[PDB]
Amino acid sequence: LPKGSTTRDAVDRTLG
Amino acid sequence: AAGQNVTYKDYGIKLEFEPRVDDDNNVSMRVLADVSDIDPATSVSLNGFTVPGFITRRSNAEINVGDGQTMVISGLVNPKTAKNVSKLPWLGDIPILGNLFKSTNFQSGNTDLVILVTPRVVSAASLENIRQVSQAVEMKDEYRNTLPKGSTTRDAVDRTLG
Amino acid sequence: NFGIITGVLSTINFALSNGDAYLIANPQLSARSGGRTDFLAGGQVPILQALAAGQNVTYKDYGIKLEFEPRVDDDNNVSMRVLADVSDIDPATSVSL
Amino acid sequence: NGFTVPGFITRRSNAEINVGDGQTMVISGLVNPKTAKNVSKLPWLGDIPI
Amino acid sequence: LGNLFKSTNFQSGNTDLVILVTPRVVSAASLENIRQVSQAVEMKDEYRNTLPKGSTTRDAVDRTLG
Amino acid sequence: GPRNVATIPLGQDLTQPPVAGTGVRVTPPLGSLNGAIDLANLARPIAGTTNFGIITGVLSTINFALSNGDAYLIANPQLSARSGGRTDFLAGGQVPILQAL
Amino acid sequence: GPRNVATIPLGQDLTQPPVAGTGVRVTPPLGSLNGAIDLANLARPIAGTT
Repeated sequence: LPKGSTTRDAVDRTLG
Repeated sequence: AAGQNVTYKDYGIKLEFEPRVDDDNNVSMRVLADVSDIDPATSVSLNGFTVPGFITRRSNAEINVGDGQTMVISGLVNPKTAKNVSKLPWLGDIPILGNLFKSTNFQSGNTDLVILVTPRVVSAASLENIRQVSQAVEMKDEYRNTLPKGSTTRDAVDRTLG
Repeated sequence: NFGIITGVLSTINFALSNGDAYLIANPQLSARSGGRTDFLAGGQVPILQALAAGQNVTYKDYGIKLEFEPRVDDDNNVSMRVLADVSDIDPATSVSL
Repeated sequence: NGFTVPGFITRRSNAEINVGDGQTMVISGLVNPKTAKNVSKLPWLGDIPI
Repeated sequence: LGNLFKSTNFQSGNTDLVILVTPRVVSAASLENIRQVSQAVEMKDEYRNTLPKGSTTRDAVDRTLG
Repeated sequence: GPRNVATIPLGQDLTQPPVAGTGVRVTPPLGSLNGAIDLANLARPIAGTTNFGIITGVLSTINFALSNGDAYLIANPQLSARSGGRTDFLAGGQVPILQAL
Repeated sequence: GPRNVATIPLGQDLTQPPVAGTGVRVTPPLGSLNGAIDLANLARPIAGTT
């Protein structure tokens, strides 16, 4: 995913 | 059987609440929260009796907490992505120029959702009730100010919330 | 034979709409302790509702509806169950059969 | 088909009460104002006064 | 200038709702009952004043709420 | 471009004059432009390559409606009954309804 | 504007006179104006715009 994508930020919030 | 009766289905915002209170104002409760809307994408036509589909967010939880505490009962993060490519065997891999011999389909999205509740032991003089009462007063005043001074509908508004 | 034939089309939109709606309902009832009072201010519409098959005709209430079941103590504390319903006919979700 | 089925406008009250001899009691009342407004306009010309 | 090559669809709204009740132990002489009784008197007077003096419907109105 | 040639259909008499034929020629399908670009009357060896323009207009309707409505009613029924008894009263009508199991 | 040219339909006799043809020409669809603006009788190279 692109660095600035909003979908990338959602992925980073999973599997905490 | 068969292959008539007519039934009605609720939709929108729905709440059910069954509390129980202790001597320390601990609250044991079951709460149902449902938010649903009519979805045109999944609605069928039958003959002329259109049957709708729905988009729903539902939570039915049994919990217990202290007085005035906020508890989350449901949450969700859901990213999804799909990509499909069709290309010519060798020309489709040429940098930049290969887009003349290749077609791409891309989809991406995410959904975020939080559902949280807060119980409180109150009276009629409690702050939670007073704020809602004052909200109704402002609603009545806002209605009154959009009507002409001599209107008969304005006089009816003045007779409410006595 | 080598060539191309293609073109584009377009549509212009400048729509703009606003909407407001207000309503207040103020029904009032009276009942005795241990009794019950029901109130309806509205109408009735016919509905087809029969056992099995795929006939009977039933009527459905709509409008403003109140039900009240009070109970009173020696200090004039009131324990009650109250039902309040405000409903209107919606043309958007009506079917034709 | 040809069997017209009518609709109704109804005002109904079913109450259990008790009072003294010759007293007048109100068992139901209602005040109900309603208003709705819808506007369609062109983007900029629709806001010119008058 | 990009609005010549782009189309936008926008929707927004809000709904507000409050439901509240007030119980009171009353009699037939209580203020809550008296106000509704006086409201009915004004309703009858308003009906009477929209009719012609010699109308037969006016005489029927005068015979109600005795 | 395509070629325009004279041809004689199979099964035709050998004395009839020839008709208009062609070499390899493509009439491409227009997906969303179907019906917008004319292909029946288009000379194939294309003379005139561009068409740029616009055709549009607006319509309107005038409204000056205005209505009012009032309605009054009083019903004053009176009954008599003995203590412990019951009395029913109806002043109206009856309409037929289809209601079967 | 579009071009007006003479053309001979395929399969026609070679002695018949030619008919009226065109170059690239667009007849756009009218969404809500359909039936209000006449397109059948409109000269394409547009003379008279308003």
